Amino acid sequence: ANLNETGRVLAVGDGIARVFGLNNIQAEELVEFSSGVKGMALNLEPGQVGIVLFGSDRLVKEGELVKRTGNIVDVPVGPGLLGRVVDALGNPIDGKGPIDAAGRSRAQVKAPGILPRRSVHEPVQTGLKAVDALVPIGRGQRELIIGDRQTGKTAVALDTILNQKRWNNGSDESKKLYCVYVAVGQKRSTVAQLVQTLEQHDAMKYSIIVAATASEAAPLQYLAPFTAASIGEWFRDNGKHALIVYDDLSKQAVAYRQLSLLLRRPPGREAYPGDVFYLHSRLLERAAKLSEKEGSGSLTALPVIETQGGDVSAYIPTNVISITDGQIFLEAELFYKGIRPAINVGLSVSRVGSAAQVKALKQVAGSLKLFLAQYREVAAFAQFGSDLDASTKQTLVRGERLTQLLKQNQYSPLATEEQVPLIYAGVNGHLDGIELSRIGEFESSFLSYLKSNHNELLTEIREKGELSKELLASLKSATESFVAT
Amino acid sequence: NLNETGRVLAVGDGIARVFGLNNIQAEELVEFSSGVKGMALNLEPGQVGIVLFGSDRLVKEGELVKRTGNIVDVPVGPGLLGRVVDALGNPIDGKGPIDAAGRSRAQVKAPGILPRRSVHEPVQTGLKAVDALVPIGRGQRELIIGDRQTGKTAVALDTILNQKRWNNGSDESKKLYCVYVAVGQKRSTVAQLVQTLEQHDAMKYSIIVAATASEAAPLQYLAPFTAASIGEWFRDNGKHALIVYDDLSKQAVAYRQLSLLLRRPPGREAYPGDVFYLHSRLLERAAKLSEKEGSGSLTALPVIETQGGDVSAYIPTNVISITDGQIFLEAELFYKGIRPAINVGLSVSRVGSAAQVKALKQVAGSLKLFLAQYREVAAFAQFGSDLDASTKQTLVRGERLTQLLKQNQYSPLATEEQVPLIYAGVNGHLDGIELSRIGEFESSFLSYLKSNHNELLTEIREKGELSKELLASLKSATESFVATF
Amino acid sequence: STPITGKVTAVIGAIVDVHFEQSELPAILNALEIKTPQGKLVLEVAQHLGENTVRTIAMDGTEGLVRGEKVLDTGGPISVPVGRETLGRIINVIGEPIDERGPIKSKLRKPIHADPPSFAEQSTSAEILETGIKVVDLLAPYARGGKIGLFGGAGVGKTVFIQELINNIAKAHGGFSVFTGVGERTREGNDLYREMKETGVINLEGESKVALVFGQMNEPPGARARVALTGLTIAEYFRDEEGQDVLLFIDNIFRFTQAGSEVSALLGRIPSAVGYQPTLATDMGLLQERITTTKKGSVTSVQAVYVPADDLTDPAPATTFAHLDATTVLSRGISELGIYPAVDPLDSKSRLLDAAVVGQEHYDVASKVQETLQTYKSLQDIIAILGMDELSEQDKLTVERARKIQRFLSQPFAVAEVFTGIPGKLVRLKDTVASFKAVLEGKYDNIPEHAFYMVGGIEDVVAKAEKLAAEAN
Ligand SMILES: Nc1ncnc2c1ncn2[C@@H]1O[C@H](COP(=O)(O)OP(=O)(O)OP(=O)(O)O)[C@@H](O)[C@H]1O
Ligand SMILES: Nc1ncnc2c1ncn2[C@@H]1O[C@H](COP(=O)(O)OP(=O)(O)OP(=O)(O)O)[C@@H](O)[C@H]1O
Ligand SMILES: [Mg+2]
Ligand SMILES: [Mg+2]
Repeated sequence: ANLNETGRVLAVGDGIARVFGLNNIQAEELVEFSSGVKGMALNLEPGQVGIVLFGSDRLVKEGELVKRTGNIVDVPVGPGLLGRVVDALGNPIDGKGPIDAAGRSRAQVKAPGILPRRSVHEPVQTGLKAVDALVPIGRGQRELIIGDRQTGKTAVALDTILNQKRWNNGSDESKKLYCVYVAVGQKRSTVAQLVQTLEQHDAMKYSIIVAATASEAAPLQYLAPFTAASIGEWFRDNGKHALIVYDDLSKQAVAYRQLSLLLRRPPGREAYPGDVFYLHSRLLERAAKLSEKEGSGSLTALPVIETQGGDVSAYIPTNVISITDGQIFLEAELFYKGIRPAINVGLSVSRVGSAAQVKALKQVAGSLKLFLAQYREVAAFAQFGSDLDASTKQTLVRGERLTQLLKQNQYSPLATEEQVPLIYAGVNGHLDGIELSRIGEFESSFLSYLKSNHNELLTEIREKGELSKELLASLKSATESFVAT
Repeated sequence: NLNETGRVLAVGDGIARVFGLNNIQAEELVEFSSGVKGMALNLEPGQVGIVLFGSDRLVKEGELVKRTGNIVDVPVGPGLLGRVVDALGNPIDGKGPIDAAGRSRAQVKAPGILPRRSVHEPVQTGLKAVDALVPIGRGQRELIIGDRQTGKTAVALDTILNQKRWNNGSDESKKLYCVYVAVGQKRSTVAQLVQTLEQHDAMKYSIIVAATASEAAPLQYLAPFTAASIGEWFRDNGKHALIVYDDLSKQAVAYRQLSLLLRRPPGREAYPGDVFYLHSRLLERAAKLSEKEGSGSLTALPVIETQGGDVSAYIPTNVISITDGQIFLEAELFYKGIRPAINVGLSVSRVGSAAQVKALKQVAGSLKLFLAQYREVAAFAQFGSDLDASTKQTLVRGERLTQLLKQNQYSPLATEEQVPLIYAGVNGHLDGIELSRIGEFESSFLSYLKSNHNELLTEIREKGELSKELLASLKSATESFVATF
Repeated sequence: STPITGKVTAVIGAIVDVHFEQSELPAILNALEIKTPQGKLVLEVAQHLGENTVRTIAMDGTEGLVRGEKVLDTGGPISVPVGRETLGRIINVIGEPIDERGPIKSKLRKPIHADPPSFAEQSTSAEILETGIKVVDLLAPYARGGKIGLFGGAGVGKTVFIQELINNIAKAHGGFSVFTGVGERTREGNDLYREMKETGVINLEGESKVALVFGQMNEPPGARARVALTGLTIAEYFRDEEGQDVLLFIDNIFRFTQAGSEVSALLGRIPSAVGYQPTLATDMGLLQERITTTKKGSVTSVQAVYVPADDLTDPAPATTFAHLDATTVLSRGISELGIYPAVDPLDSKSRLLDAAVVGQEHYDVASKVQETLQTYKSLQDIIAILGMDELSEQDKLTVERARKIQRFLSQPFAVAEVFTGIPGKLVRLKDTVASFKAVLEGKYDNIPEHAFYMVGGIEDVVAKAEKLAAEAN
């Protein structure tokens, strides 16, 4: 009966437990009960203490024994997690034997200071043309993936992982980009099948999976993002680059509002607590580009938010947008018209893209984003059937060609070198003359023309990554000649 | 004593909390020193919360209170017929003491899954728009939902009056005793409602359970259940009883009041979670007993008042989910002249033909069709004659078919008088007649048959069906009157 | 021996508070019993108020309880009998028979509260589950161990479409079925049971194929919110023991969320958005996750869905759809055209309708069928106004093509043999794909439309065309 490291359960319910004792316990310190269930001292009061339950309250009985861990909740971090599927605690759930961790890190880490940071400048090829052209992602950026149910939110994050294989199998390190997928509030089958696809594409070797199924208690889903974050932070400090994707943060807040409401906290907008902002805030901040003194490491994050009826004006969504460095909205309408990925250039944004985009794309794609923005305004304004002038009509013909060119099938990542050529033609107008139903076949036929003929241009844009004043001319004469035939 | 008695600790809001009665039962009645009685709904370890059936001016602090050892019970049996009682079951009309054949608990469990039969005995309401369109069945739960001052009571009220056709007969398995449950209505209204049934000789088989608005909340809470038992009597003994709850909306409000004052958790719109359990445990009491149980039956016509057509509200959603059909009424339809304003479009019945006379079913199967296409081509009626002949034909029927359903209040018609009107309408023998003379058409037509074709009417009343011979004889008699008209 | 007793200290609605002995309080979610004149009262543990006092939810009426009465502890969560003995038997949430067919002589008794199968036990590939309906296997196929949404109330023969899936699977996969009714209307529950004896899905003398577990509406929220788990348990038995492709029917998943909302309401828990319970998110998973395909067997869920105020933004629906894999809609306008079942080809969609799942052939075949019907829906205007002659050689062709495909969708229900009198048929996915494949190519344009109505098989289609033509001569 040592009321200094152990206490007795006074009451239990609603997923909270009030234990009596533990006078030497730290705030937010991991604990364990007689049943073996892990808890956490979320609050400390005189004469009692509040503990959250990471398991079913069934296992917690009133009057049991409660021992403390003596360390805050932490998760195994290291290179040995690669190819291995764990939960919120860091324990293996795949059954390939215990995890080989190099160390243990707190579940709640503070974001790097302002001084130990640098602006992002390292492009991160996602494989998607419409993406790495309008709203590119760089090492240390926080690109949001907002969209409604079944719109292709993960389809953009998933293809990114498979495209990294092109550098993960290389000798150089600064080129490789580790991946850490986070699944919270999802189904068992949904994740299992997701893992299988990774193995088929042999991408699981360089990817870590953290699980927080819906069946699992809410808190697990709450701590899953934070812990999973620390797993990738390791690569950052070692001078390596990591990439973590939350799927999805919107469910988390729902899981957290649960414990929030259970602990009796004044409801806010949409029944979310006022501190819901600090939730996603503290999580995203831990993704940036460190200075050279730190190790020149980075941590790119891809949070996912699910909206209702294409409402980006919702609460949860806006809170995330006021943190992330750009969004990639996925309207359902465009998704049904075949336009996939259904990227809505209107709401899509990149706060640090050009800074971390290949110069070869910056040149060929100039004012393409703003044009498309104004495109939908005149396009949806001429869809009435009324006759327009030559000025609006001319912009209406070129807009349609670009829109169809942005389209791309899934599991079909294209090299930057392959993307540069396509954009060039769109802006110039060579496609305008081309029929609308031939835009698709044209792309596959145009790429073969360069490989079979002007291969030299492809090899130049690959290494150099910039279009000189000379290569610009050799390219024009090479496309114009193809448009004619 | 402290075990059979208690002291008032606090009184107010028509609820006094007493201390003692350590052996009191749940929802049991109790009696105060003054004389006012109450029932304990909340049984706390320290004190016992008890609602009042009278002013809280009588109850003081420290006052003594004693048990009654009886749960809310009301006297049932055929003695109530022609009387007017309150929630408890005492006389308020001043006709002397009641003669009951026993008592039944306010709270009775609904008939199990096995002791029932598919409804098959029609409940002729005497409303053409009802018995033709939305047929009601002995044991069914048809809901009369509609805004204020729409004609909700008219539906039920006419139904009762239309029962003089069988109740003054000799056969019992044909009669139908009516039990009206006045909740939240001023006395003046009840005194009139009663006075109407008398001027029509309907009190002879009607039971009035008055629960005026001035009466304590609990009274308005127990009223529906009290009356429920009364009718079940008839059901259990192998008969037929019709009970109309007018209205459940007021009941919920009363119950909400008690629940809030007792400091129970408030839900949507300030209704406790057990509010649905309230109505579900009431409506399920009415049904159709099987042959082994007594073939008895209890029909329910609950009344719900919406606020501006909002059927999406909490209370309505609960009721509509439990019942087996609605007789939606709209004020708008009322203004046009269509009285009773029964929105054919919304009004539905899950039992349908199962409980409708085949004599009318043979002419009603098609009447739902024409009306259906009429609501679709109703906008065309507002345009010039430029309408093609095809659609125009629909308008010709609809205008007239809708004009026939218009039935004056307090003027129910037997099936023998409905069939002739529907048959002439469906075939289209009125299309040639002006849409202004449709009213007098019913009058002069009925009087015709009852003097020249009386033999046809009486054969439909007894057989309940229409043989190929009648179908031809009815058609010939119609075409003859339409001709001479 | 091990007799646990306590005493009721508080009675507030369906919420009763019992006091047990120090350091002897039963855990949470357990089953407490109380003696009642009728039979017995059941109390499910919920919270430990403290001071050796626990709060439970009533599974039946609470009127009559008195402070002090003894309260027995079973020691374990509510239990329901499992085995072939439940087939053809009406079981309530408590696990006791109410069909008046005596006690269910079972060998084992599993609890309603079970942990969701582990990650490692999960499959790594979704497969299609052959039902027996062309409108299904070709358009919106059922996912093996997935969740299917059934829309449309009575009038569309919902019941008829349910008993069907129970028969087919019983003959193709030989897996039993489990029907679970949450807040089921006592009226409908009766007519259902009786109908099932008339169709043959349930035989008293012979062998039943489906177990019934209804949860009346006149029951307290406590029982309502557990009915689903009761039926789930029985189904998991035949998954892990006999390893069968059992089907779990839930009607309706909506009242299951409503049930929770009333329960969490009385407990005092603060109301979330729209009024629903905060715990809603976790509860939904404690039921959907348990329904999956394991290495032993599999459980396919066929649960109806109700859209609150025709709004899909609402939490309850929003949350439900997050687990649904396919949806079989039943429109009135479909049964109005004499098309049975009333399954709507346009609304019925599946998450397993890809070439990487059903194959490239199956995919293209299904896609063309939808394309043919889609363009036909838009022509339903210019045709009924300016005649049909208002179409090109390519348009008028597809139009006459769709007329055959839409009718060909129909299929005689083997369960409704005593209803219609026409012999039912069981179409397999192997023949289904080959059927429409030959119609699209235009190899039956000389064949009358009536020759595709209520046809069991493509081979039978021609068998009927020859008879009709012979009768004309
Ligand atoms: N570019 C594309 N072309 C064709 N189909 C696509 C494309 N992108 C996605 N899809 C399809 O959309 C389906 C929906 O899956 P996806 O994960 O993309 O939706 P989601 O919005 O991410 O769902 P969730 O957010 O619940 O994970 C996928 O199965 C995939 O086949
Ligand atoms: N069938 C009818 N024919 C003519 N008048 C009618 C008819 N039905 C109702 N009324 C008129 O309706 C008025 C009362 O309507 P009614 O009592 O049916 O509505 P209600 O449902 O009782 O509304 P409230 O909730 O205010 O009582 C009377 O003034 C009467 O003139
Ligand atoms: Mg996604
Ligand atoms: Mg009224």
